[PDB]
Amino acid sequence: GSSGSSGASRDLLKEFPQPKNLLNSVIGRALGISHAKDKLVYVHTNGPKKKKVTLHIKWPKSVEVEGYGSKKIDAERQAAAAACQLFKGWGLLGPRNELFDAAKYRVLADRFGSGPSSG
Repeated sequence: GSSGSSGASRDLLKEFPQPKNLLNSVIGRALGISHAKDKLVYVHTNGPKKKKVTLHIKWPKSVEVEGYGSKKIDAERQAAAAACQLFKGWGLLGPRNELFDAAKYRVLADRFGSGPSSG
């Protein structure tokens, strides 16, 4: 790729309407909805006019994103959506946001990192 700078002018939500369900569904399939709980962490801040939420993701790799919005849900939504894009490019979602088979997910996460498990 030639271009690749930080900053998304276009609204991500447009592509990811339900990031709270879509994102969760991902890790929930690869590892397990029960586990995903911790995998996706939400941190709320206080100070700036609008509320912000920092979604701290671990799977596949350790990453984080910011989510803006009027209400709690509004902000939380963005955060997740901000990550959905990462899962798409990485190869966890796909061109049409079509999840994959568990087995595949296991490998997709391996290339990213290898926890205490040998597999």
